[PDB]
Formats: sequence, structure tokens, C-alpha cells
Amino acid sequence: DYVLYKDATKPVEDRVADLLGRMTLAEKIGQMTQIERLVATPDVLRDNFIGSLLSGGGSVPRKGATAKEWQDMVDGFQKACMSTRLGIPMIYGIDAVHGQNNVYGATIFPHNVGLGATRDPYLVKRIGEATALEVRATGIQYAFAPCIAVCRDPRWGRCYESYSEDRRIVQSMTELIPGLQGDVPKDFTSGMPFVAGKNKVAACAKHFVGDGGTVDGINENNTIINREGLMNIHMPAYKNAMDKGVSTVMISYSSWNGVKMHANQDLVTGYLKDTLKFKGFVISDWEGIDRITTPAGSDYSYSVKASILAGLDMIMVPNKYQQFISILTGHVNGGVIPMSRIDDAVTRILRVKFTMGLFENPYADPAMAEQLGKQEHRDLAREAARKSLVLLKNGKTSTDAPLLPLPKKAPKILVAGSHADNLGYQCGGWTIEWQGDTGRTTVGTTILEAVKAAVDPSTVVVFAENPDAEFVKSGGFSYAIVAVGEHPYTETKGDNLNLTIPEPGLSTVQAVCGGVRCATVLISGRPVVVQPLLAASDALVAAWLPGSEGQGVTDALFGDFGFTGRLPRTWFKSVDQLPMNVGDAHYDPLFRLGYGLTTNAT
Ligand SMILES: *[C@@H]1O[C@H](CO)[C@@H](O[C@@H]2O[C@H](CO)[C@@H](O[C@@H]3O[C@H](CO[C@H]4O[C@H](CO)[C@@H](O)[C@H](O)[C@@H]4O[C@@H]4O[C@H](CO)[C@@H](O)[C@H](O)[C@H]4NC(C)=O)[C@@H](O)[C@H](O)[C@@H]3O)[C@H](O)[C@H]2NC(C)=O)[C@H](O[C@H]2O[C@@H](C)[C@@H](O)[C@@H](O)[C@@H]2O)[C@H]1NC(C)=O
Ligand SMILES: *[C@@H]1O[C@H](CO)[C@@H](O[C@@H]2O[C@H](CO)[C@@H](O[C@@H]3O[C@H](CO)[C@@H](O)[C@H](O)[C@@H]3O[C@@H]3OC[C@@H](O)[C@H](O)[C@H]3O)[C@H](O)[C@H]2NC(C)=O)[C@H](O[C@H]2O[C@@H](C)[C@@H](O)[C@@H](O)[C@@H]2O)[C@H]1NC(C)=O
Ligand SMILES: *[C@@H]1O[C@H](CO)[C@@H](O[C@@H]2O[C@H](CO)[C@@H](O[C@@H]3O[C@H](CO)[C@@H](O)[C@H](O)[C@@H]3O)[C@H](O)[C@H]2NC(C)=O)[C@H](O)[C@H]1NC(C)=O
Ligand SMILES: OC[C@H]1O[C@@H](O)[C@H](O)[C@@H](O)[C@@H]1O
Ligand SMILES: OC[C@H]1O[C@@H](O)[C@H](O)C[C@@H]1O
Repeated sequence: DYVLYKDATKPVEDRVADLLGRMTLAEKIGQMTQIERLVATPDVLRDNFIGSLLSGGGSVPRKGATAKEWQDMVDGFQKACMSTRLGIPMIYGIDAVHGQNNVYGATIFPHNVGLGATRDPYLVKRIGEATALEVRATGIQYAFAPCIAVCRDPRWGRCYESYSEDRRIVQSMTELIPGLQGDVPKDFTSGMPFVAGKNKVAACAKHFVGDGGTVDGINENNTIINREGLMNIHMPAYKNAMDKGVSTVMISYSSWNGVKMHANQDLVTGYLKDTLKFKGFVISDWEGIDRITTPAGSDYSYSVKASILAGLDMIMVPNKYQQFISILTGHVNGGVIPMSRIDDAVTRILRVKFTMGLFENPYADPAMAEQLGKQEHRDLAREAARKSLVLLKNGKTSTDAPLLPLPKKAPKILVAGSHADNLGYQCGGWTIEWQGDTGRTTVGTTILEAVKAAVDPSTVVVFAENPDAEFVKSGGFSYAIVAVGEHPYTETKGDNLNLTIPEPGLSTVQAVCGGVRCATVLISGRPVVVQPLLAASDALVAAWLPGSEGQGVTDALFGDFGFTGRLPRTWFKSVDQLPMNVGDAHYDPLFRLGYGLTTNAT
């Protein structure tokens, strides 16, 4: 007879109910299961009725894979899923968190902290738009973004993934969501999922909740704050996300007052689902349910019970799907987890899939491949990089001529420092590899390349990575641009109690600026100890992690545009002050939140 769920003209809720009513337990639990492409095969996907796949950081079909290679990979998986009895298409997720960043040749946008510096939500919306296109270029339908953490301590390795320590700024930047997904209709009910169609992607507000509030910025640790503080600081942007139709929410590894978020029924079900009326699906973090216990994974049966009863809908396993499916099936058969809970999880997963058009367009569009690294998107990244820059110093005394903007015509100039010609360093973590990497890892323009592209043809440009003082004094230079800062990092590898940049960095700045007037470009994911760098430098720019388009940096250095970025975080005098956020009683910053010098275009 007629099969309602296969009818594209029918309301989503009717299609959901019609399909749900046909499904076996195995088919239901399969929808709730997300697995790594590294463990996926056609038989696995078909036999286990798998609902989702992902690429974790650096999980790629081949180094240097083309957009079409990604499309072929995703379509291969999709063909297996579509060959099941019910033909429910899988959704494929990836961390596209500053562009489609795992992919070779994808445009790499500034990380969130720099976007916060721009105070420009419309810019961020347009970045969401470009990112959706580059993700769809690779056949992928689901981005694990935005991170709406409010980082309250820059010792956290994910501080760069937070737009600001100020929740108001984070709330404003939720505009990423309608960029990625499309704008919601005028009729729209807050909490409903939304994706406009095949040229957009499902988004994910993460990580719920208080991931940016952990003690001493220890990643995945305990957020110790009363309910009033949680609701006033860490929660608000989730409400904006509901209002904008975010399709999914990912749960945090962190705990709130000692209760694991992955086990917190009060917050996941009581608040997110029952109070905020969230109707999309809730996904775990990577082995998030494993990490409920100490040691992690030492009671996986408990992990499954606790997380599913808490209200999680989809589990990012991501590897041991056999164990997950077996345990969950056992719990349901034994009445420990009710069918109502399973049906709710599946209802939400199917709701997102039908809403976004996945049943109508389960396969990649080969015409989209050329969206990857498209020059217009690079022009946008370049605009964002330039707007993110915060000018902290522009002259050593009130009597000095401002160093910036620099003249494009000079007899000879010096470009120096570990970060002047290192594309991987300027992109930071979550670029090609999970932890990021060093050197020419993708298509882009380094600061050195940007300088050479900007200056008058008569200007001789000399590069020296770590010149000594004599080299500089003898070189006949008009000025120097020197770039130094943090190495790429992600998650726990970035947790750092001292926040001092690696050497050589300061020593290079001192040697260069001791010999010639010098503009220091600081590449970092966060405020770092900066007084010594300031003391040496004529001008100093906090460039954050500006991404693949290094010309954004030189657009401001050479006065094509004026500096406009303002600190989205407090710049501390010392790490012993931390945590120290705007509005605190003891507030003694080196530079307050919102500080930034300006220049005018030449
Ligand atoms: C303040 O606290 C932070 C965080 O705890 C700490 O930085 C970490 O230091 C760890 C211990 O030294 C270090 O762990 C080791 O890393 C070894 C390899 O590390 C290189 O490669 C990784 C990426 O794989 C980078 O992240 C590292 O920064 C490092 O990179 C190299 O650095 C040098 C020096 O600038 C540079 O010339 C190279 O080009 C560059 N290479 C690349 C590929 O980029 C590894 O072999 C060991 O087994 C061990 O795991 C950890 O990586 C680092 N974390 C970071 C930077 O995120 C600071 O202490 C150290 O800083 C490092 C860079 C080094 O100079 C040490 O001597 C410092 O003590 C702390 N600062 C203090 C205490 O002053
Ligand atoms: C020389 O540089 C000056 C410093 O940047 C610049 O003056 C600033 O101009 C900007 C842009 O017009 C002003 O920003 C606006 O401020 C408004 C008042 O609150 C807001 O309602 C606007 O939205 C806008 O705010 C920006 O929005 C985008 C966001 O990303 C930014 O963070 C946010 O600031 C800013 O207030 C001015 N600042 C000061 C101290 O005056 C000069 O621009 C001039 O250009 C004229 C045409 C006019 O815009 C004037 O405001 C301004 O004097 C610039 N001078 C020249 C000649 O270019
Ligand atoms: C927040 O972070 C702290 C610091 O890492 C966590 O405390 C640490 O927890 C681990 C266990 O996961 C402890 O390690 C254990 O040590 C004993 C020996 O005493 C050993 O038998 C075990 O094999 C294991 O290695 C560690 O000692 C402990 N550190 C401190 C300083 O307390 C804490 O659990 C985190 N909190 C949350 C909520 O995530
Ligand atoms: O790669 C999938 C996930 O991995 C986790 O470890 C990170 O916490 C998430 O932000 C990410 O989305
Ligand atoms: O975020 C944690 C990361 O761990 C890595 O080992 C994996 O590639 C996936 C995941 O993205």
C-alpha cells in the first residue's frame, strides 16, 4: 500500500510517526548509533541499521583528498544505509568549526576568539553560509558547530573555541546557526529544528552546558557554580540557539557541581527538552558516555543506562558500536530503559532528518564540489581575519610617530619570527589534523607571502626566521614585521597554567626590535603573558588564530583598512590573577575587555 513516510509532500511530524511505527528495536537503536568512518563498512551500516557517521579530527579518506573523493566516500556509506529494509538515510557529521577544516584546500576562517573580537554577528552569519557550502562540497550534511562555550579562564585548551568570556558576545554570535542552516520562517516555534535544504547543513550548539566554566580551565573538569551563575553565564546562548532553530545539541564532557553532564537528567531532560522545548536531537560527545565513570569505560553498561535515561538521543560511540548496540538492546529487553525513551530519541533523530530534506536528497551534489576553497569564501575569511585583529600598542611613547600603518614602498624590509611563514601555526588546532600541525598543510597565504603580495615592487623583502641582533642592525631595514606565538593545540593538549609563548619568540622580538622599528604580530588562541613583548615592540597586534588568509593581517598593517577589533576577553597582568573576568570585584586587567587601538585607512 501507500507508505506515508516516503511521501515528500507530507508534514514532517506525520512522516516521523509513520516511519517510527514501522521500526524494529534493532532499527530504532541503530538510528541512535553514530560511528566513525574508520569502523564503517557497507555490511556494518546495513546489518546494524546505523543512523549516523562522523569524521573525528583528522579522519579523512586520504591526505589531500579532493571534494569529489569526500563525496564518493559519503555516498558509498549512504548507499549501504539506503539499502536497508526501511532505507533510512544516514547523516554524516564533522567538526567544521572554522571552515570545513579537516579538508585539504578548504577555506580556513579565524577561530572563534578572533570572531568575538570583530563584534560583527553578520560577518559570522556569512561565515556560517560559506562554511555550509564548503561542507556540502564534500557531501557532508552536519557540522558540529557552533561552540557556544563562555570561556571564563584562558588556561583552558579550548578558550580559542569560545567567542568571549562575555555571554552577551557569545549570544550575538549565535548568528552562525542561521548561516549554517538557513534563516527560520516567520512562523517559527523556538526549539524546533530547522535546515533550509540541500545547500545548508544541520548545526550543533555545544557543549551543553558550562564547558567554559571548569576549575582552573581544566578541560572536561568540574564547573563549580550555583544555578543562578549557570543560568546567567553559561546557559543564555542556548536559548538564542533554540530561537534560531539549532538542529542538534552536543553534551559536554564537563560536570556541574560534580554531576557529569552526560548523566544529568535534570539539565538534559528537565531543562533543555522540557523547559527550553528543544525538539531536535541531543548527541553525546566522543566517548562522552564512557567518561561518566572513573576510569573511563570501566562500567559501560552503567554509561549506557545513565546517558540514555538522562535524555541523550544519539551516541557518538564512535568505535565500539557492537558493545553499545548489544548493551542498549539488553537494557530495553530487560525493561531498564522504557520503549518511550527509545521512541523519543528516534522521533527527534528522524525529525531532524526529515526536516532537513535528507530523505529527498540523501546523496552528494557533484556540482557543489567547486564550493571548496572558493575565492569568494577566501575573500570573506580575509575580511574576518582583518576585522579580528586587536591593536594593543602603536608607538612606545605619546611623542612617537605611530608605526602603523606601514608604508608599502620602502627600500628594504624584514619579515621575521617562527610564525611569519607557517600556515599551520596561523591556523592553529582543528586544521587538517585534530591538533593542527606545522608548515604548509593546506592552501593559504602566510604572513610573509601576504607581505610580498602587498608591498611596492621596489620594496626588497628579506625573510629570516630567527635573526640575531647584528643581522638586523647591519641589514639596512626600514622596519620589521615579526610574528611569534603559540603552537597549534586542541582540547586537553592546550590546557596551560603558565600561558607563556614558546621560545624562540620573545628573544626574536627583542633582537629584531632592538635593531629596527618593529611591528609584532602575536598569534595565539588566547591572552598570553605579553608585557615583555610589549616592552620590546613599537607596535603589537593580537591576531589570534587568523586562518588560511594571511592577507587579512597585511590589509591592516599597510593601512588598506583601519584596525577595528576589540578584545573579546580580559588581558590579565599575571596568571596568578586567574580567573579574572569583566565585572569581577577584584578586576585588575593589563587590558580590559573591549580595549583596542584604532588606525585609519591610508
Ligand atoms: C607552559 O605549559 C605548557 C603546557 O603544559 C608547556 O608547553 C608544553 O610543553 C610540554 C613539555 O615540554 C610539551 O610536551 C612535549 O612535546 C614534545 C614535542 O613538542 C613539540 O611539538 C608539539 C606538537 O607535536 C608542539 O605542541 C610543541 O610546542 C613542540 O613544538 C616545537 O617547539 C619548538 C620550540 O618552540 C619549535 O622549535 C619546534 O618547531 C616545534 N615543533 C612543532 C612540530 O611545532 C614531545 O616530543 C614530548 O614527548 C612532550 O609531549 C608540549 O608539546 C607543550 N605544549 C604546547 C606547546 O602546546 C610549556 O612548556 C614548554 O614549551 C615547549 C614548547 C618547550 O619549549 C618546553 O621546553 C617548555 O618547557 C610551559 N611553559 C613553561 C613551563 O615555561
Ligand atoms: C578612523 O577610525 C575611526 C576608529 O575606528 C573611525 O571611527 C569609527 O567608525 C566606526 C564605523 O563607522 C564606528 O562604529 C560604529 O559605531 C556605532 C555607534 O555605536 C554603531 O552603531 C555602528 O554599528 C558601528 O559600530 C561598529 O559596528 C561593526 C562592529 O564590528 C564594530 O565593532 C562596531 O564598532 C565607531 O563608533 C567610530 N569610532 C569613533 C571613536 O568615532 C572613523 O570612521 C569615521 O567615518 C565616518 C564616515 C563615520 O562612520 C564616523 O563614525 C567616523 O568618524 C575613521 N575615520 C575615517 C575618516 O575613516
Ligand atoms: C578534574 O581534574 C582532576 C585532575 O586531573 C581529576 O582528579 C584526578 O583524577 C584521577 C582519576 O581520574 C586521579 O588519578 C588516579 O590516581 C590514583 C593514585 O592516587 C591511581 O590509583 C589511579 O590509577 C589514577 O591515576 C588523580 O589522582 C586525580 N588528581 C587530583 C589532583 O585529584 C578530577 O577527577 C577531575 N574532575 C572531574 C569532575 O572531571
Ligand atoms: O570530533 C567530535 C568531537 O570530539 C570531541 O572530543 C570534541 O569535544 C567535540 O567538540 C567534537 O565535536
Ligand atoms: O575530539 C577528540 C578527537 O579525537 C581524535 O583522536 C579523533 O580523530 C576524533 C575526535 O575529533
